This record gives sequence, C-alpha cells and structure tokens, in this order.
Amino acid sequence: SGISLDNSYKMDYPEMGLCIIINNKNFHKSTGMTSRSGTDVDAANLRETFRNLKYEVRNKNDLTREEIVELMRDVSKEDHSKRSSFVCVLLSHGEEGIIFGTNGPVDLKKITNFFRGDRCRSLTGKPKLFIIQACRGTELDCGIETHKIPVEADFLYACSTAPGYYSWRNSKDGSWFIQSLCAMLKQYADKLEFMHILTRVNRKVATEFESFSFDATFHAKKQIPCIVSMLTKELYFYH
Amino acid sequence: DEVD
Repeated sequence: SGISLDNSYKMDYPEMGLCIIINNKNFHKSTGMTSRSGTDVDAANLRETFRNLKYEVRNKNDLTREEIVELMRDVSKEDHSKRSSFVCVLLSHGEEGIIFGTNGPVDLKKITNFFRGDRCRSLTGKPKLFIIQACRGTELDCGIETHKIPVEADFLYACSTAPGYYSWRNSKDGSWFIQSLCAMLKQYADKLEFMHILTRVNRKVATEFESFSFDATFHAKKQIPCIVSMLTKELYFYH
Repeated sequence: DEVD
C-alpha cells in the first residue's frame, strides 16, 4: 500500500447517515410563542437538499419538548455502525443555548449530550452536525455600510446567527440562513470542504439580506451566521 | 421579515 493520509472523515460507509429535521411551526397558545410562517419552506428545502446528498431524511413537525428529547434519545440509541455521519436540523424559536418545543424550552446541551463520543458509540469518531435556525437572544445587528478522544469532539454547530442575536425568517421565502445553506450545499457539496461551504453561507447571509420593517426598531437589520466547529477532520460529502 |  502507498502512503496514507487521514485528514478527512471517512464518508464511504454504506450509508451517509440520518438527517433528522425538527420543524416547529405552531406553538401551544399558553406559551405565547408566535407561529413561524415560512418554516415549511425551510423544511422542504432541507429535505430535498439532504436527500440529494444521500441522507436518510426524517421530517418531524410540531414536537413538544418531551417529544424532542425522546426522539433524540431514541435516535442516539440506533445502530449507526454503517453510517458515515449524523445530521440534525432544528427549526424553532430559541434563546441562547435553548431551542423551543411547542410547549416550552429544551436545553441544546441535553439534545447534543445523547450523541457524545461516550454515549453514542456507533457515532464515535464520526461527524455530528447540528444545524440550527432559531434566535440566540434579542440583539439586532445594525450593520455598517461597505487512546481516547474527547466526548465533545466531532460536533459541528452551524448556527443561523451570532451569539446573543435574533435570527431572521421570511414568512414567504423561508429563513435567511436555511435558504442560503441549501443553495450553497446544492452548488458546492460536490466541490468544497464543509467549512468552506459554510463560509460561503456566511457571506451570502451577510451580503444579500437586510430586514424590511415598518417598525424602526426592526428595520434595516443584518445577520451573520456562526460556525462552531469541534470537528477533527475535513468533511466532504462526496468520496 | 420576522424574528425567531
């Protein structure tokens, strides 16, 4: 055998892996949370985009906090031995560190903990991608004119917005982040490493979108997504 | 445009 390199994740397992999409649109009246118009556009775009990357996509709609936790636990208990990776997409209201079930909040840590290197052995050493369209607080960006491994290793959080900030969703077109993410994956998944795809997503969101509102507080605002990588290798969707 |  000739010289070997191992700077990239093995992505030629029999299966690419699961893509779990949690699409929360309608919230229990008692929570006072608004309906997330446009989120079905995001969910459909993600389903198609990841289907074409050969992920086994599962779409779930309007899950309570209990259902989110049980789904995640159950998924983490599957045998992923034949799968290259794992993807989870969360579309909901949020605050920093939190995603909302239809009836209340869920700690993101609680969700991702199920997939720790020591808790999901069939995903140990494989990339676990969490893609999140949700607010991280209420700040608005005004813009400016121009041998063991760590249990937290091999996670990537592709967050729609910077820490502390709102995240923007268009009721007609879908969210700025998800529409940009799907576009860049479609265009570049067969050509670029995933961090570089996400960097193009950052640029697209930052340059092509700006809010329009009759409310001065919410008008003319900008957004930058936030790539959080604990990955240990380059990730290419092809092989 | 709406916020999440």
